Parts: sequence; C-alpha cells; structure tokens
Amino acid sequence: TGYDLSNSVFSPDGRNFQVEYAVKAVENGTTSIGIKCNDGVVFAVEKLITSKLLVPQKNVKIQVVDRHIGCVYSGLIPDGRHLVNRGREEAASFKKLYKTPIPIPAFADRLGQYVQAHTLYNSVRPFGVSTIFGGVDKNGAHLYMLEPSGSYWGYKGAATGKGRQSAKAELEKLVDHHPEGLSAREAVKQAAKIIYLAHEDNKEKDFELEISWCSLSETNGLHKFVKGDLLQEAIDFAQKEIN
Amino acid sequence: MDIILGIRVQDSVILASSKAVTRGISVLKDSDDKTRQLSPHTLMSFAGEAGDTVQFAEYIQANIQLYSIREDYELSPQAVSSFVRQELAKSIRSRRPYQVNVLIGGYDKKKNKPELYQIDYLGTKVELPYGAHGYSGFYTFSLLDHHYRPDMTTEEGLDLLKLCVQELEKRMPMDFKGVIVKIVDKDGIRQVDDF
Amino acid sequence: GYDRALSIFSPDGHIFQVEYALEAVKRGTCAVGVKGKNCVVLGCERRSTLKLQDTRITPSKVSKIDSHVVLSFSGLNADSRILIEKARVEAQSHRLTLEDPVTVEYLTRYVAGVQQRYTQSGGVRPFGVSTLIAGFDPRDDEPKLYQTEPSGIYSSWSAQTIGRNSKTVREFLEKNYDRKEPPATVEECVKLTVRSLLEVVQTGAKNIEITVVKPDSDIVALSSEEINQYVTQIEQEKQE
Amino acid sequence: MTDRYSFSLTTFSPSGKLGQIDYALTAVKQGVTSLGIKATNGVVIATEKKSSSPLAMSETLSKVSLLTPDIGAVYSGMGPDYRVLVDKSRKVAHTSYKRIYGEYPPTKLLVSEVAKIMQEATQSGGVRPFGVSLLIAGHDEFNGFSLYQVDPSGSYFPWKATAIGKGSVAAKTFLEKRWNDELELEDAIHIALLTLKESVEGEFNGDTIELAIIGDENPDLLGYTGIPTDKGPRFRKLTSQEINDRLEAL
Amino acid sequence: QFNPYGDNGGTILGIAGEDFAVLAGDTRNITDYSINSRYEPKVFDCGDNIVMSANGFAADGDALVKRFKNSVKWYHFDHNDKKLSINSAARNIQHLLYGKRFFPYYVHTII
Amino acid sequence: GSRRYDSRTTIFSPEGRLYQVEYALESISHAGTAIGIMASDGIVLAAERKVTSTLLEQDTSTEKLYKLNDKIAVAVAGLTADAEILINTARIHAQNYLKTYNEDIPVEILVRRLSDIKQGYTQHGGLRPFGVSFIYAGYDDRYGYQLYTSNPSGNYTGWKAISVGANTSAAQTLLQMDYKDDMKVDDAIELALKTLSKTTDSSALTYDRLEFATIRKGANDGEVYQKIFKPQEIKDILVKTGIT
Amino acid sequence: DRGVSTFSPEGRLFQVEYSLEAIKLGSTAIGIATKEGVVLGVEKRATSPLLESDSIEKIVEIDRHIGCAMSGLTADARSMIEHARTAAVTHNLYYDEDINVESLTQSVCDLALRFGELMSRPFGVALLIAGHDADDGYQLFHAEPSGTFYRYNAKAIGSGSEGAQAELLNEWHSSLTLKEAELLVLKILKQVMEEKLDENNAQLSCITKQDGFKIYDNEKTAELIKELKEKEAAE
Amino acid sequence: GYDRHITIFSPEGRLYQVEYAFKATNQTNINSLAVRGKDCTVVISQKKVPDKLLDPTTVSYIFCISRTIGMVVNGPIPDARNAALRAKAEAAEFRYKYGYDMPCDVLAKRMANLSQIYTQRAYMRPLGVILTFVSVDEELGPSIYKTDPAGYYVGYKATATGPKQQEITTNLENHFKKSKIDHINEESWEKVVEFAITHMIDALGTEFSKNDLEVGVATKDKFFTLSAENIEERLVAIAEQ
Amino acid sequence: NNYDGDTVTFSPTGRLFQVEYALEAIKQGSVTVGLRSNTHAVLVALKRNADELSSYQKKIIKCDEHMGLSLAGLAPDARVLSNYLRQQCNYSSLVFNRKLAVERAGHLLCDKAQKNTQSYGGRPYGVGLLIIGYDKSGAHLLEFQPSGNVTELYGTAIGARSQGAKTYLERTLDTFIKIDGNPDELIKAGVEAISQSLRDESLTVDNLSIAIVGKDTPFTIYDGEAVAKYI
Repeated sequence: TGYDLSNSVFSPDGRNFQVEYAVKAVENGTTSIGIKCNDGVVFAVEKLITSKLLVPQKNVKIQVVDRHIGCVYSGLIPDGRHLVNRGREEAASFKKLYKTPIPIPAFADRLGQYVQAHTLYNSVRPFGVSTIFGGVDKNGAHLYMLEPSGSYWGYKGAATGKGRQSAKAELEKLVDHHPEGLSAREAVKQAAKIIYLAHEDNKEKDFELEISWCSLSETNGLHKFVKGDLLQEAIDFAQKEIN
Repeated sequence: MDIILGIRVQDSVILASSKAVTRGISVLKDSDDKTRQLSPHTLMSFAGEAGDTVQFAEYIQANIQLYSIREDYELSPQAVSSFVRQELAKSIRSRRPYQVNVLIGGYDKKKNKPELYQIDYLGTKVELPYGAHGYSGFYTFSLLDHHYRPDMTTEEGLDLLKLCVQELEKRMPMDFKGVIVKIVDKDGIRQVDDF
Repeated sequence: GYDRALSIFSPDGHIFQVEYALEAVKRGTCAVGVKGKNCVVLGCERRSTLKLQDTRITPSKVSKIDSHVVLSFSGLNADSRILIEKARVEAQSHRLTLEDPVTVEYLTRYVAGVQQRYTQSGGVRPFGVSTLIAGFDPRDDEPKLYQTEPSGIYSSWSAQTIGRNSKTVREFLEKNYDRKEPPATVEECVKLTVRSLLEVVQTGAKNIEITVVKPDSDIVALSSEEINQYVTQIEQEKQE
Repeated sequence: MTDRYSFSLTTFSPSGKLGQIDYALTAVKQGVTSLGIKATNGVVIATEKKSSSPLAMSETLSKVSLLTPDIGAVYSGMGPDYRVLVDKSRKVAHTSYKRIYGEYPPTKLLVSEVAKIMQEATQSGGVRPFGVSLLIAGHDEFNGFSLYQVDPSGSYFPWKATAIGKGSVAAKTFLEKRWNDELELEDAIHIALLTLKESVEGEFNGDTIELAIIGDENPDLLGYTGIPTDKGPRFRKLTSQEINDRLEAL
Repeated sequence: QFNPYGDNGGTILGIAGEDFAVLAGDTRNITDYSINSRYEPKVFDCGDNIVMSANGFAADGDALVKRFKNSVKWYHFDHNDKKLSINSAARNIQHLLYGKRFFPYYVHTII
Repeated sequence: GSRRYDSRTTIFSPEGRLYQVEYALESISHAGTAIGIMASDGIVLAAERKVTSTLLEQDTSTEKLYKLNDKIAVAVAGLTADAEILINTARIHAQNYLKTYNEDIPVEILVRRLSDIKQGYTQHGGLRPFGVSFIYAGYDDRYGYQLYTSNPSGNYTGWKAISVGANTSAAQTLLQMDYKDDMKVDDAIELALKTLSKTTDSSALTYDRLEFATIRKGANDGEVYQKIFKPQEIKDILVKTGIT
Repeated sequence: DRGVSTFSPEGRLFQVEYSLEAIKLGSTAIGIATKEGVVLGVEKRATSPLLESDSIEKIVEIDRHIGCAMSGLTADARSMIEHARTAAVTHNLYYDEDINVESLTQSVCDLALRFGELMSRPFGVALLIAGHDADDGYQLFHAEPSGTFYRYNAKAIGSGSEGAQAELLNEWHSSLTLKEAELLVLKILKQVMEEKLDENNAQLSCITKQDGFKIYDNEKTAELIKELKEKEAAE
Repeated sequence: GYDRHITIFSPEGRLYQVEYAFKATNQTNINSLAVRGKDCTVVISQKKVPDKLLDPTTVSYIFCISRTIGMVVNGPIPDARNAALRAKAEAAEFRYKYGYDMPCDVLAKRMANLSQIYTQRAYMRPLGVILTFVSVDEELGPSIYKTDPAGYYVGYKATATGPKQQEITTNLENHFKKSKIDHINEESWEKVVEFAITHMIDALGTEFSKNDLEVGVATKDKFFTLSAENIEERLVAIAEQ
Repeated sequence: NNYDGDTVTFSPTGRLFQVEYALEAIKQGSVTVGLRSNTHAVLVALKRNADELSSYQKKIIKCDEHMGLSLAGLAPDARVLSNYLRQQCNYSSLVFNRKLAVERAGHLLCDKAQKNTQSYGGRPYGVGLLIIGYDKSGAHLLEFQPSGNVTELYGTAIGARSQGAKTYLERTLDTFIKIDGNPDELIKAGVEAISQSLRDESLTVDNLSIAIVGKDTPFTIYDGEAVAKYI
C-alpha cells in the first residue's frame, strides 16, 4: 500500500488517510463546545491545568475574528491560531471591499475553502484541529463546526475534543427539551455544565473553565468574554448539577 | 575625441585619430590613443561621448578576443564589423545608449584585401574607400573625392593623409593636437611614430 | 526550478556524488603534466579503439584558456567544455577590469571554486572532471602547474597525472623526477613526459598528444612525427 | 504548495524503453477504432460514436473536430486528453501561424506543432504523456491532400490510409487490400464504411458513426459572399442522413 | 505638483572644549511666517554619550535621529554591548545619509 | 512531499556513469541505422527507415534526414519528436550566427552548441535527456567537408565515416575495411548502400525503406549543393550499384 | 531517501552530525591563546611527495587582527573565508573601526545553518578563528558546521584531535609566553601526525596586537623545530 | 508501485488515482437525478441528515452557480464547495469578458478541462466529485451536462448519479423507450418535478417526506431551489394520484 | 517510524514525529529556570562547557529593555527566534511608540514556529525558550516550545533534569510569588530551585548565569564575579 504516507493521495477506498490521521490529533485534544441560542451563540472550552504554575485566567484559548465572531478549537493549538489569522485576513478583506462586516456563512466558507486547500497537495499537511465558531449577522445567529477535511455545516449545537460524545449527548438532550429555543444567559450556564460533565473523559488533571458569547441583546451583537459574577454564577450552576 | 579618419588603399587600411582630450577649457592630455586592437589584423578607432567611447571599445575588444580563443581563429573584418554594428543597433534603443562612432580598418587574410567600415552610434554601417566621423568629414570627403586613387601604395596613402590633417589644422576651429597613425595590412598592425 | 540536494553527506561523512564523480575521472583517458626549469609539458593519452577518426576536427585534449595558459583534463568530455568556457570568459573579464592577464594560480582558483559550488548547490551534480592547468604568470619565467578535482580542492605540483592508470604513471614520476634538478631543457621535459605515458599507453602511435608551454604566451602542439621520434628514441635506449 | 514536481515523470528504463509512452500507447490500444483514407480529390476520417448511456445525447459529443477550415482531426484513446489537444491545436494555428502570415498553416506544419506539445508532455516536469493517437486530415494549396498520425511520443507519419486503436491490425489489413492510387473520394468513403463495420459491434448507422471529409470548397458554408477568391472550408462533417444514404448502396 | 520637502527653520550650534562638548539649538519650529511651536526640542540624547541634531526639514530630521538611535540599539545587540565611539557614530551617519543620495534627507546634522 | 517520486535523472552510478545516458544510448541502439561517409569532394548520408507499412506516404516524408541550413544536414537515430526539438534549436542558432556576423555558421560551432544543450540535461534540472544521436554532414570554408556525431551524453566527435543506431559494431567494421582517403563521392555512395545492405535486419534493401542525401561541390564553381534524394532517385541509385 | 533538514529521534540533525564525521577525517589543526598572542598550527598532509607543499594553504588571513585555520573538506572553507573578509572590511567601512573577533565569528556561524530544500548541504569543515580586539583581548574560537562556536584557551580539530586535546588540557596554563606556546603546538603536532614533523609538512602562525596576523616562513619554523628537539633531549 | 499514488500511467494504460476518485464520488451515499421538460430542467437529489445537532437548512449538494445555471454534486462536500466556487467565478468572468451569460455546456466543458488537467499534472489531485450542470440555455433549450474526475463530459436527455444510479438509469431508459421522445412532455415545471420524484420512488423502492429530498429547477432566465413546503405540495399532489 | 520523514506527515495515531524529535534536543539541553514575583521576573540558567579549556555557552539573550529570554536546545535556532523578537519589540516602538506586550511576544513566536510544522522542506525549531518581561500589566514569565505551544506561568524550568526545579517551584509557589520589591531575594529562590536539577556538579562562578527585569530595573544579565554574591 503506502497510500497513507502522502497527503492528497486517494486510497482505493476513496479516502485521504492523512486527513483521517489529522482527526486523531483532534480527538486527542481537550473538549470545546458551541451552543446556538435565540439571538446569539455561546462558546466554551476545557483548559487542563498541567501544573499549579499556570497563571489562572492568563492562557486564553477562545479567539475573536473581526468584532462579531468567536472561534474555538480542539487539537493542535498552533494550527488553530494559523487558521484564525487567516480568518482575520479574510474578514478584513471582505469588509474593506464590501463595507458591511462579513456574514457568518460567508465567513465559514472562507475557512472551509482554505482548510480544503490543505488537502489538495502533498506539500502541505492538513489542519490538526476541528473548529467551532459563529456569531450574529444581519440574518441572525449562526453556529458552525469545521473539520480537517474542510467539511463544515451549521449546528444547533456542536462539540469536539476528547469529551466529544458526552457533550454530544448532553446537547441532544437540550435540543430535544427546548424546541422553542434556549436563551443566551441560559445557554451560558448549560455550556458550563456540559464542559464539567465531559471533563470525565479527561479527569486526572483538574481544569479551568472559559466561556464567551455573541447575543444580539446581551452583548449588543458583538463578541465578549464571560467573567466576574456571570462566570462564577455558571461555575456554581455546574457544581450543583454534578452533585 | 572629435577627429577620426580612415583611408583604404591597395594593400592596407590607414587610421588617423586626433590626440587631444579636452574637458571644459583645459586640454587634459595631448597623447591619447583613440584606438583598440580587436584582433591581430583588425583595428578600431572610436570617437564620441566621454566614458562611453573607451568602455565600448574595450567591451568589443574583450568579446572578439574571447571568440579568438574559443575558435582558435580570427574573425574576418566583415564579421567583426557586423558584430559591432549589431551591438550599437541594440544599444540605440536601450535605457542609456552608447554614444560612440567608430571606424574598423582590417586586412582580410582569406581574400587578401584591406577593408574600411564606418559605423555611427545608431548602428549605420557602410564599406568605404575613405571615411570620417564628425566635423572632419565636411573637409576631408571632398578633398579625398579629388586626390584619392584606388591603386595607391601605403606611402601614397600616408601623403594623402597629410593633405587631410593639414587642411583640418588650417580650418577646424579647435586644437586637436595632431594625430596618431596606424597601418593595418597583411603583416598586422603597426604605428607610425613620427607624424 | 529543480531543487534537490544531490550532493549530501553519508553517515560515515562522505559525499557520495563527489566520490562517484571521481570514479568518472579514473575511467577517463590519462593525462600528465611535467614542469621543466623553463617550461611545462602537457601529455595526454588517446584511447586507441578508434580508427576512422578525423583528428583535424575532433576536439583536442589540451585547451587554451588564454594565450599564456592551458588546461587539460580527465573525465567526462562534455562536462569539461563547460568548465573551459567559463574559464575562458573569466580570463577575458580579468583582463578587462585588472588590465592584466590571469596568474595560473588565480585561474586555477576560479575553476576549482566553480567545481566546488556544484558540490553544494541544489539541482546539480558535480563535474565528472579533474584538470591540470599550466602556464606562466605575466612577465614571469618561473613555471606553474596546478591540479583541480571535482570536490574543489586544488594545489601545485612539480609534476602530476590523472585519469586511468594514473597511479602507475605517478609511480614512475615519483621515482624519475628529482625536485633538486628538473628537466633543464624543453627536450628533456618532453622526454620524461613521454616515458611516463609509455608506461601506461600502448604504442606511441596516434596515441600520445603533447603540448609545450614556454613563457610569454609561447605555446605549440607537437605532431605525430616529432612525438614518434621521441617514442622510437626511448625504445632503443630501453634495450639494455 | 505549487508544482514542486519540476523533475521528469517519464524516464529511460535500463532496456531503454520510455515506460510512460509505452503505457500511453497501451491506453490507445484499448480505445475505440478510428481511421483515415486518402483519395485523389479528398481525405476521409471516421470513427465509432460508442455512447456511454442511451440517455446521453452523442451529437453533443464530437469525436471528429475541425482545426482549420481545411484541417480536421480524430483520435483513439482518452477523450478528455483529445479535447484539450484540439483546444491547443486550434489556438496554435492562430498564435504561431495565422497571426503571422495572414493564412492558415499547411497540414504538416500544424501537425508538427501538435507533435511538439505532445513531445513536451513526455519530458517536461510534473506531467504524464497524452493518452491518444491522432489522425489529422487536411488540404493546403501547395501540398494538396494529406493524412497524418501523431502518437503519444510526439512522432508523426504521413499515410495513404490507416487505422488506430482496438481493431486496427484487422483494419490496416483490410485497407491494404482495397487502397489504390486512383480512388475518387466517394470510393474512399465507401471503403471507410466497410472497414469500420468489421470493428463496430452493435448498431451501425448514421447515429453511431462520425465521419468527416476534406474535399472540395464549400461556398454554402462560408457565411458571406462577394470576395470571389474566398471559397469556403474544405472540411465537412457528413450528416446523420448523409451516412445512411451511403449505407443502402453498401 | 507635490513638493515632498518643507523648511521648519531653527538653528543649531556645537562647541567642543578640552574635556566637554555642547550641542545647542533653539526650540522654535516654523513654516513660512507662522510659528508651529515655541518649544519643540531638536537636540537629543542618543545614548553612549552622543548628542545629535538634524536641522532643516523636521520630518527628515526626526526620521534620521530615530534611525541613528536605532542604529545604536543594534550595535549593542550585535557587538556585545560595546560603546559606539563618536568617530564610528559619525561614519554610521555618513552611510544613513548617503544611502539616500538621490532622494536626500533635507537636514544639516551635528553630533 | 514530492521527493518520493523523483527518479534523479542527473546522478552518477558508483561506477561513475550517468544511468539515464546509458539507457538512452540503449534506446538508440534499436533505431534504423544511419551512415555518414566523408569523401574529398563531398559527403553521403544514408539511413534505414524503421520498418515501413506499404500504406505509408513515402515521398511526402522525413524521418531520418533533416536540413539545418543550406550547408549542413543531419541524420537522426532515436526518438524523432526529441530530435525535432533539437533541430529547430539548431536551425535558429544558425540564423543568429548569420544575423550577427553576416557569415554562415562553421559546422563545428553549431555542433558544439547542440552538444552543449544535451550536456545540460545530464548535469542539472532533473529532466530526462533527449534520446537522440546525430550525424552532422556539412561544409564551411575553414575545414571544408566535415562529419560529426553527437549522442545523449553531449559528447561529439569527428569522423571520416561513421554509423549510429542499430548494428553500429557490424557497420563500423565493414566501413573500416573498405574506406580509403582519396575516395570520391560516388564510391562513398556505393560503400554507404553496400554497408546497409549487409547490416540490415530486413530481407533486402528496397527504395521505399531508405532516405538518402548528398552534399557535394555539385553546383556551379566553388559553391555547395545539398541533395535530398526523392524516392524515385533512391530506386535508381540502387539499380545502378546492383543492389536490386 | 529523506529530507536534508531532518531531525533524528535523539533530536539532532542527521546532516550536521554526518558533517562532524568528515571533519574527523581531516588534517590536524591546533590553536593556543596567551596574554602575549594566539598561535595557530596545522598538518599540511601532502598526499604525494611530488605536490609542492607550500601550495597547501590551510592557515589564512581574515583581517590584520584576525586569522584562520581549517580542517576537513577545505574546498568548503573558501566561501566562508570570502564571507569573513567581506564582513570584516565592510564593518570597518561602516564604523571606521576594527570588527570584534566574536562578532566576525558569529557572522560566519550564521552562514552555517543556511542549507536545505540557500545551499544544499552543511559545510564539511571546522574553523579555528583567532585574533585580537581591544575589549576582550586575545581570543580563540572553534566554528562548527552546526552554527555554534566556542571560545577556547587551546583547542585541536581534525584526526589527531582527541589525543591532542587531552595533551593540551595538561600543558595549558594562564601564564604561557608566546614562545612557550609556539613550542607546545609543534610538540603536540609531532605526536599526533602520521609522518615525521618537519618545516615542510607543518605550518605555524600567530596574531599579536603589535604586528597582527603573521604566517611564519619555513625557515623560522625549522629553527623552532630544532629548538624543540633540544628541549626534549635535555631531560 | 508509485504509479498508484500520482496521476501517471500504469502498465495497462490506466490512472488509478482517477479511478479511486470516482469511488470517493459515492462516499456520501446520496443519489441524484435530472430530467428535461418542454420549458424546464429539473434536478432532484436525496437529502440525508444523520446527526440531530445539525441545522437541516445548511445541508445541501445543489448550488446556484449563476442566475441561469444550477449544479448538483455527487461527492464529499469540501471538494463539492471547492468546485461550486470555481464554477461561480468562471461563470462571472465569462459574462464580463464576452458580454453574455455562460452557457451550461460551455461551463461543463471548462470545468471538465480543469479536471482533465489534474489527471495529467502531478501536484494536483482530482476532486472526488461528479458535477451535473442544468439550465434552460437560450440557444439549446433545456440542458443537462455532466462532469467526472476523468475530465469527461456530455449532454443528456436525462441522467442519474449515485450508488443506486443504474436502477434509476434503466427506469428512465424504459420511460423513453415508451414515450418515443427526448423529454418529459409537460407544461408546468411542477409536473416535471412530480415526474422526477415519482420515477425515483419506483427506481429506489422508497418513500420520501419533504425533508428526504432536494429539488432544483431551471427555467428560462432563473434557476431556483425549492423549499421544504414547495416539495410537500409536490409530494401531496403525487399522493392524490 | 514510517511517518518521521518530515513535518508534513501525520502518524496514524495523529502525531508529528519531527516535532517530537525537535522537542528531544531541548531535553538534551542544559537546565534553565524562570520564576517571578509581582514586581520582578528572573532567569537563572546553567551554562555548559565543551571541556576545561572552553568557555561556557551563553544561555540568556536580551530582546529589549523590558524583555528577554533563556534558551535550551539548539543555540542558532534561539538566535534566530531572539532576533525575530528583537525586530518585533522594535517595530512596536518605532511605529506605535509602545513597548511590546509579553503576551503578544508569545503569540508571535507561536505563529512563527507553527509554519515550519505544516510545510514541506522546512524543519521545526530545535529549541525551548523562557521569556520574562515587565510590561504595562506587570511581571511576566513565558514558556515557548517549538511545537508552537506558548504558556504563561509563575515559574518553570526546561532542559536536562528540569523536573526537580519544576516540582521545587510547585512547592515554593506561595513564598516566591510574594517576593515583591526585593531583587536579591527572588534570585535566591531561582538559584535554590535550579539546584534541584544539579547532579554530581554544583554552581560555580563561571557556570551560573542570572537575568532580572522588573518595575524599576531594565532586563540585565549577571555572569562571573557579578554572580559570586549568590553561590
């Protein structure tokens, strides 16, 4: 064989094994989730505390693109940064030419085509991340998840990393017991719980929580981080729910 | 620069070229040799823009010597003249063109003939019995039109030349400090030391 | 363009393509240079599996770089044409800028550098050639002889040989050449050159070339007869 | 990124074969048969429109292509490789001939260009050879009628008549028997139709057979009148109907 | 047509004693007949006990001073915190200036 | 990445050979034989077509002999498509030399450059060499009549008589035997054919399996003429030397 | 094969490590630093008796205040010297001052790592760069194809080196005279050299603040060679 | 053998990478079908949403390439979108350079030519997709042209693509054996869409709700996709038959 | 194993072996330590010599007045990266008249390292770096690894047998964090912590290297007699 030693080579199945192997690196990563709500989206991630020497709060993993888009990823952290930098260039260029800030679906394809472009040649390596991102545009709220193959879709909720299934389950529950919609502040708590719940699959090391959100009404359309009293409030909600 | 002349007689080509080099109101030198040996039987006199003249002469010289060594053979005067014309014809449409006029006097050994080529900075070539560049021509062409004969000896050509230089010294407005004369024939290139 | 590193190191610290270029040299017809008190001679074997040749027009084995310097070689012939051209051009360039013909050391140093550059650039294999370069510095009577090899190393030689069976003739020259007294005339030096080739050659037929360089750009190739004389003359001295 | 394949993909084996040209010819072998016959006043090229499905409209798929008003081509091998060669062949007739001389290239020369492209795909970095052989048929004023074959190596040869692909060994044999130096164009069309029946399996009619000629000038096909020295193309694709007419008197 | 230069006026003065030196300049900056500022200093401390002034077209002067300052920073980084001697500073400035021979810094410089 | 699929066309064997050159030479050895014989008053080029079909257009054809300029022609042995690339290069080069110097190009200078081009493809750029060997037959006023061969290595040499392609070893022995220096064009014409007649892998030589050309002083006083034999003319020269 | 910029599993670069091997096959070179100057010496190692040994140039001037000895593939050094000389002269032109020995060295070591798929392989030669500058006095540096240089009081490189180095570890002290150190170099060379040390097959050189970098002629060294045998006989 | 990894010939004159690219074509396990009305061109494709966390509306393999051209993709979505974007670009440039709307067949050829290149040039892989282009061309009438990874393309009376593609193909063949004509002789596109769905149902032996499908329609001067409700109307009208 | 040829290849478990091999050079590197209070950040590094006749390889580099790093692994790669960083600190000054945030210095290093792990023919950096700085939000310490991963810490160590110092620092946390406004006291904890990684040898004068930066002190370096104070 040898079909899996070079990126962009089709196997006789129809597969590009190098991409599939990139997915393994994703699965090996810490958990991250996105929840879509009525007028916005919420992003949360698990930050393992490798050591007591990690300054708390000071190794931020959620990234903003433009003023209205949040991105979070599981897998190789530097690959994620590369992809956001590209996202930032893509959004800048779009705004420069068309004046309006970049639509979330429009933005997802920019990331989509660029990641896909890294499955076309043996001289590059596919992206070692699955990325959850989204925001609020003139049409509403949008959540996306994007995978090393360049495959992406719109999500009601989404997760990736080691706790991917535990979270997937928890999200199916929410979608099922909220056909009419979930609120922004509600979705923030829920997210904190789901990160705590899916920390079971990652549990030797304790961790730090981190949430952010875009709500038309609660953040005015823009992307902010959740800290202070609204953070601690949701840490508590999740403390309760696991006991 | 200024005065460069060539007369081709029966058996040789003679090149006479003024010795003065002037910048402003100072004759900086009175013993300049405005010529370069391209091959043992080809000589080239040059006149024109300060700097360009010698840079061009030596550039052409190097190319011909490189050819001489590569093929272990000497190009005909006709060939060298066609190469030098082409170089100038190139140059005239360059960002900064060579502003140089030349004469190429050579003895073709396959034909046993002397040959004289006049080429201006534009790359305009012509084979002549006698030739000149610059204001010199205005006096010498008519003079030679009268006094020159196809079958003249090298000695007869040199007196014909004296007639040219005397007339130039009578009527030309500037002091060009005499000339250096050189003869190209079957036995190569030599210089008359007293003119 | 084509990038690949073709000359790379092996775990033992050898550059295999350089060493394989040396194999190509060892296969090439022999050449030797011997320097006199007052001259230098370049001798060259001519592989004898070839009758119906036209030697008027077949490329001679010793090449003039300038009127005062010559270069002979062993190895790939086509490779050597490239080095020679480059050298000839550098010779003319050096006259243009310094207003002086090259020294034999300088020219050799140029050629050696070209060979070396081909041992650490992408996309190219080294030159399958080693060279003997010979002549007299301008306005200098003391003879010069140098050797270069594919790796790029170069040095001076009282006399030296390269090519197939060169160790055999180096053998002979090491025992027949006294530093203390070198071949004091042209005659003598051409002689020691021919005897060294007759160790390895064959007959002295259309088989040995000789070129002689004297100071002030005084270079001439010998022709069959004059060499043949040298040949016949050594064989009668040999009947001992 | 970019083509970092700057080295040759076709190289000499120790036997001195060029593997990829050999294999490209093997791909030609598999291909559907096509042929060319040269009459005294015409040239005929023909092939089978072996449809992919009965749901496909095979008029939309042209195997025989005009290159200049007096040159046409046909192939055996890989369809998509032929399509791009026809594109490049049409353009090179302009860029490196018509736009210089104000007239169309003669057959051998246009053919010569095509061969060059195909040769280059056999030596350039990062490419495989084309997987087709071409039959080019044409007329030019000083050379008359001609017919050429171009192979993946980039080699070409002039033919009185020949065939390529699947049933070519059989067809070449058939053509030797029937070809003479006195054939009128209609006779050669007739022979081409017989020769082709050997190699076609199923249906054999003016819908499964593509067939064009290089013959007389066609003023009706010019598009305009009043330059009486402009007489129109010599290339004409025979109609579905036209082919069936000649199959009754078969 | 765009004129890429201007003249901001002022004047500078340097004197050297036995064991000291002074570099002085007025603090007025002008264009045409207007005052832009009454205190805009143009003699600077550049480190390693060098002071510098680049009088004429301020934009060019601020660019040069900024560059020379930065030249000092890198001299330290590249030559193990060695002190830039005044003679070497001078030569370094010759190169900064002559580097713009065909689009000059419209300044008269003193250190 | 891509390095995996790189053949490395420009490397040495540990024996110091260039693999791809050796294999190209091996390719060439199966090609129709070609022969140049140089006489004192002209040159012959004769070559054998790779095995014909009766349906080939014989007169409107060239496979072996190509005109470079008015004074120089080549006989080809190897891939034809490769050869044409090199030929147009050579043709252009001859024209540049004329434009530059107003003199027809010396036969050797043209051969050196074509050989130099070939050499390049063996030392740099990772492409395959051209699978082609030439015999050059030409005239210039320095060396008169000349014969040269060049091969894929980019080596060229001069000859009185020489063959390339198939059966060179056989052919070179036969030529070595009967060639003499004082020989005339028409004797050479005869030698050329009688050698192919003996070395051929075919049943017998017939006009339709040959290309044939001469370069003689055969015009009007001190001027050279290049004749590419029409098919009828080859038929006649075959009768006339009693080979048919 | 495998890329030219590849890491081994121990975290070392194959191509650099392999170049280190080629340097071990090279001729011996020794340098010693003293408060009175720095000495550089080398094994010339002529591969045949016919080759003229003074044409073997393995000690080399970089500037008046900087010199160089080499060991390994010495054809690779030419361009490194070229770079060094340009760097030095250039520095002087930009700053009207001598370039520091450390800086010269760093500049050369920057060249070293610029290879891959820039040149195609690392260099196969080690350098001893030695000279004087006002700020840090007499210095000796060992420049490797890895991009790293080390300051030494004394150092040897080439085939005879590990033997020669252990030897230098004993004999070096902070108060060596120039003349004492000249001798040490000769001594240790004769020990490790295959053939028998004379004034043709080895070469000496030093660099002092007062007279800069000087290569010693064959006559001057022969007298130091004699002077060393007389010392060795007398105990 | 490395003749398996890049787009060079195998000893039997074959391009494995091209063949393996066709196999990726079915990787999504979706079937598609296209037919022509008198006035229109209809393309249908199955819609399968596995995960319940997905936004159903963001899941599609039909694209609007231009005002007048629609394209349905059989193959993985990343390659599909890559092809969609390229074709959109290519259709716009055509308009700008030549001053009329790019025709279906031409765009098909141009995209075919592009895939042909990846079969010949080694650094580019082929796209694991099959592209079915549809429009009502102003010169040619209703049109279906289809492209594969080999670089092949042709026009169809009708066509299907997918794993169960052959069933649908013969189903249609049989209709045209019987009908005698080249198209669905029907007035409104609504009925041509109904025909499409109906015959996919017989051929596939399955039943569809409104969210099991996707429907593109091309008319003279626009190509539009149908909403869930538009299909439901069409399903219901089929049921009451 | 079959997947360690280059950086552009993933293993079947999803790893990049050329990166992990690059990480290995760090582990072979001599130990260096970093830690900070709220008012200062300190680097202490152990320098390694070739033999007793050689100098001791410098391990600390200044990037700007307010920032600098220590290295462990391939030296030239640190020189390249420290040089890049000097440029970025400098660009930020000249253009924005702004000292470069240590947090940003981190991101830039990460993104530079990352590119060499995704493209053919490149190679990852074979060095680890500890960056300290005093910027607009106080004292800072950073750990850079050539995987691209950059991390902010109160203290840490890298190199050979760094794990001792790293656990010592994990214990000593609440003591050293509050050594505010006493420079020599913070250095002692650095020197103490580095000692948990010494084996068979201990700290000498021309062997030890310390750097400090903070509130009213430029990034400056001590070696030789200047460190005698601390052994």
